[PDB]
Amino acid sequence: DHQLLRYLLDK
Amino acid sequence: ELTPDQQTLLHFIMDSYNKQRMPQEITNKILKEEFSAEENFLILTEMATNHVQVLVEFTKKLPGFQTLDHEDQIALLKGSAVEAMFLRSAEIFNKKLPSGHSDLLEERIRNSGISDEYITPMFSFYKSIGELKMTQEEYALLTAIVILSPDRQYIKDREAVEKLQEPLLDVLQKLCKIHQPENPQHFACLLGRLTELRTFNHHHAEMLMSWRVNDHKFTPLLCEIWDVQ
Ligand SMILES: CC(C)c1onc(-c2c(Cl)cccc2Cl)c1COc1ccc2cc(-c3cccc(C(=O)O)c3)sc2c1
Repeated sequence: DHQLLRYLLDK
Repeated sequence: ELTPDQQTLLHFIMDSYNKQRMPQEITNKILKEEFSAEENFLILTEMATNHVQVLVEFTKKLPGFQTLDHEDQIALLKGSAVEAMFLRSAEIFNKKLPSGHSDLLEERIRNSGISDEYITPMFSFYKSIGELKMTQEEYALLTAIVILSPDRQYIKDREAVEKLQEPLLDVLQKLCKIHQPENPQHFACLLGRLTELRTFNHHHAEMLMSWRVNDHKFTPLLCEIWDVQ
């Protein structure tokens, strides 16, 4: 879950 | 009186906080698009979903943020999202930032499907926080303090956050006693608003319900961060 937030952090 | 470790912390922060992240072509719509309830709402959704990205990229830059438990990093973002957004808009209305198109942003918020029950408090909040006549450093320090709030629900290590927050409060307090010796109650007032800010989390949950039962669309990103089922 929260793959969008995770994706922004790892970006 | 602003040591080295601080004159440096502040500068790293004013550095991030100042990056012009929101694209001009995007915020320009606040001024150029038609003024109607639907369009006002779509534009406000676009500003907010874009702002979520600016926050994350600002938060990532906050000292030691990337060293926190990945689960807490989410809890903090999800917890401060609304508050940080009220702080940013407040700055738009208070210090009339050009990229915000203050008066036109206000026209769109006052006609985007929000009940008078929330519009009134909302603007009352903006007026009194403006009366604090804060500086960009205070706004920035304030936002960083809100984002790093060990208070937020679901936090797993409420002490590693406090530890990351402490330095910021210190630099804010200092900056207050420094250029605001006139009255040693300024630090307290700013912190007071934090309490008033919290009040809008509830209000925002109701605003989302209203918008939702009225078939309004948000974004995958806003829905995740605000937990919109
Ligand atoms: C989904 C949407 C309809 C919504 O639902 N509730 C709220 C809300 C409202 Cl009314 C009031 C307070 C808080 C929320 Cl959360 C919102 C609007 O949220 C936002 C969020 C961020 C920004 C940044 C802006 C902005 C403009 C120009 C320049 C800049 C800049 O940083 O330079 C920023 S406008 C803007 C609008």
